[PDB]
Amino acid sequence: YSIGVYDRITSATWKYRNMVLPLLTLPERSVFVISTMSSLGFGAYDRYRSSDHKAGKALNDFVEENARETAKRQRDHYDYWYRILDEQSREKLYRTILLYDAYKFGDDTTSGKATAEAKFDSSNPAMKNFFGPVGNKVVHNQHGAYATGDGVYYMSYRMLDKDGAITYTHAMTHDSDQDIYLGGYGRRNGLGPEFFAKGLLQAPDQPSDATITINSILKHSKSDSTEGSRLQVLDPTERFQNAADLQNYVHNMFDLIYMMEYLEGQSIVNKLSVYQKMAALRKIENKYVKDPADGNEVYATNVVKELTEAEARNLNSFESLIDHNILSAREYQSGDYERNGYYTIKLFAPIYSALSSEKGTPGDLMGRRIAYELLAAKGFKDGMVPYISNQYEEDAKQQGQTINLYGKERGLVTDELVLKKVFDGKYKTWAEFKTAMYQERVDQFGNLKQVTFKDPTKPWPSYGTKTINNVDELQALMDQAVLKDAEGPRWSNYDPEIDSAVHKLKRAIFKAYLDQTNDFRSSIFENKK
Amino acid sequence: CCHPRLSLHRPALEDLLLGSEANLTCTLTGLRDASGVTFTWTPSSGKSAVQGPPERDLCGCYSVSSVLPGCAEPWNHGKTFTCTAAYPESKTPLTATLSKSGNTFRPEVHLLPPPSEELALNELVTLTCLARGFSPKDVLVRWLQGSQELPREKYLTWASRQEPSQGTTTFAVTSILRVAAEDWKKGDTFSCMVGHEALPLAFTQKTIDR
Amino acid sequence: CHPRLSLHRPALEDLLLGSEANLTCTLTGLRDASGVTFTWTPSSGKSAVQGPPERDLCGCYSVSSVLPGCAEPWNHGKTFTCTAAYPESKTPLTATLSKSGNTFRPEVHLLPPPSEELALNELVTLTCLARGFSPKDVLVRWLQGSQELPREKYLTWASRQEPSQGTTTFAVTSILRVAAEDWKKGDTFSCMVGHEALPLAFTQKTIDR
Repeated sequence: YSIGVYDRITSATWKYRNMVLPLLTLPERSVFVISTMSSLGFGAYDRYRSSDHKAGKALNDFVEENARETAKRQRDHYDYWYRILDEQSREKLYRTILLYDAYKFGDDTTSGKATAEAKFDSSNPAMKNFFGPVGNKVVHNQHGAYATGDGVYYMSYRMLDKDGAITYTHAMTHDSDQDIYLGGYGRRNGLGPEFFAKGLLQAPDQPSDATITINSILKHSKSDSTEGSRLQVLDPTERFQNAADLQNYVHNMFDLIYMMEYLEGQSIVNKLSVYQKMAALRKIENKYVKDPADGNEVYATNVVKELTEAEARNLNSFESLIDHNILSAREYQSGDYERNGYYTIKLFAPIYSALSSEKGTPGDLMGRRIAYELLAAKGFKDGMVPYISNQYEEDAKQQGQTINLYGKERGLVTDELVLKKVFDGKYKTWAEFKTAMYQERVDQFGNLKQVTFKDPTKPWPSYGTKTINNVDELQALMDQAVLKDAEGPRWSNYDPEIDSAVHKLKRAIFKAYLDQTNDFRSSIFENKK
Repeated sequence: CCHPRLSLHRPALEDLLLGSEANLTCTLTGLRDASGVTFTWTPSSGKSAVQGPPERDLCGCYSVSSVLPGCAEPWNHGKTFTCTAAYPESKTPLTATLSKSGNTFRPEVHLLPPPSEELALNELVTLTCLARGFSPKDVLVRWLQGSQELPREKYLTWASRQEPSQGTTTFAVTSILRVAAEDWKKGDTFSCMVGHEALPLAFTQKTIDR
Repeated sequence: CHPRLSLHRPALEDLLLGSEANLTCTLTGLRDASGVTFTWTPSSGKSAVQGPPERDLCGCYSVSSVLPGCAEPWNHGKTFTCTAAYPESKTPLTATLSKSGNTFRPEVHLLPPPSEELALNELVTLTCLARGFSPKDVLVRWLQGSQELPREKYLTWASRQEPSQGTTTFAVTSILRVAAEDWKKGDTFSCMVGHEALPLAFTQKTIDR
């Protein structure tokens, strides 16, 4: 329980306990120790010395303040994760795992973060007096960060920079997702370690990122220019006080997302030609491939393909979009996806698809989407943990559905079992669940909607407001924007991104609604809407 | 540079009735190949469409466009355009509204003697006669005051911008003309007009100066 | 791909009326990795925020930024040779907004001509053609009381060339047909021309008759 360093390194079952004697003898302040709840980071001052920061008062000032800020950010992150978990597994968020820095020290002549890996004979005081005495030969490749399971190592992302915490949350999720973030049960048999991290359970890479994430670390006030295109949570420790607050936040966010997606879908089937509908949409399916780890081929990988013309003409019904498993091509590539890949779902790119594997594992692109939707229906306990944490594995084995894992008979948690257990009487097929969510959202925004929506959707000369008051004007704007993308659809650059007008309108509406209230609390304007 | 797509095409009916060469090539972009691509027209009066002459635009090689660049009897009907010289890779549909004569307008020349405080000599007079007469941008709009064609430098098909007027509004192209003092005393004023796409010429000549 | 320079020509009149000065410099010619790095070699301490890049429809993505934040230099404008680092080439590329004073006096042309020829019984026309160019921006601006309308929505014709031999002159024609009732209603009746050097925005008459 102690946050004190000596009570951590001194304590038994520590990977590098001997790190106390070099630390007590360090001649000068050449190493920093960020000892927060559940982490014991060790860094060198020479890691941040460059041309901009010179050895002396400047380096000591840049490191001390940035280390204090990083400690505060990690403390806020674990405060959030402690407030969320309420299944008495929070008492296990006291493990200690070191966060060694790169060992790539930089002289005052180096322009940026130098890439000279030290060889353990380096004259740099940190290597000679501490990091070298506590030997820990690390692979030290030039770029990337990896979590060995018992620790975390930063090779490129500096631990003190603001981009250090966005990698810190990813590495921690890989390091402790088997008995910490989940209810206590291990990862799902099909999902890999990269599934529970980049797409879900990670802070967003950038504030203006249009991705479905939870800003649990970075606390950025409205003073910064980042307020433009915030598209995320203002304060993590303020917004999230318990699991109910997270469920409500995700519920409101997905309410707005479902409203926008239903508007775009109504724009698709009504005002769009056939040839334009071909390129505007794609079809997602699940392909089963043999994996080297396990002999069984029950695992499914998501594959995105161009839908045929025969399927395009049959997409007239909005319900059909969900049934024919079609997804928008604005942000999702046309190539086949892979398992355990750095794939995240975009915030404004609709996925009307409810594709579910009747086999054990959904995939990656479809897995994260449904999991976030389940978080809207039910909170992190129940909801998301059954979908991604195989806690219903034993039930599967008792009913049937066995799988040969490493030569032993084990339970195979299928999506059908997850659906029949989480929502036993409410739904029977994932398509029904998606349709019921859309219908609830429709009955919602048909009556109660805030008229205070301020979306410019225009060029550099400042445009003050559009003041949409009822969903009909917003649907008309969405129709006009979709028509515009179909016209002149060069798609020249590999990523159109912000250029497409449809994305501009969605981002504007999202930012307007986020700035209207303090945060995502409720998206329903209780009048004759 | 970055896509698979085109740009807006300027339908070519200007060459068909206002020029000796009846070219029928509406401007198209993103086509970098030989002119063997099929041409599709909603309504065809008689003769098959003829693709326009190769030119390089936006670092794009030999770009195809769509001709019947001289079917004058069929052109008189005014049936739409919506040029679609689609490439095999590109979507087949083409669409620029240009069917039966729409929003036709008459020329409104505005030429009057102008005071020249800065030009006491009177050798050169800067007069910008008022224009109109063409609702359709893709037309061989030319000015021919008198029975003799005016200055090669001053004679061309200048582009025009639609101007904010009561009721119907028609684009006008400025026609400033520089002539010698003897020509001014000649009384050979130059008429200024704009011609609609549906009409073969659609040019009206009426001007009075000094 | 290949770098290109386009004269943005930011309205001078809008900048004077506007609380915040409006100025922009952009370079076109980027065909490389999605990540883009842009920096300005010369900084006068004025705001230089960069807006999202806008495609030219031939691919070749090109970045942009603002040069706002200048209110003290009403007539003493800064240099216009932007140089921002890009992913395709580390060396900066010169951007020119062609900043030249070109000081000159502007006189417009108003004529009551052929009443029968220009009247449809209820048709009225006003003649104010812009003459005299000093800066790189010219507008056919018209004064319409205190009414405010979006600049982007309005569409107007560009500059014209009206230069006497041995002299440099520019033309803009501050003309857009509107009701002539205001002229006889006692309301302000002066066409507005935007010139930083001499933006009188009213008819000028020579002493000679």
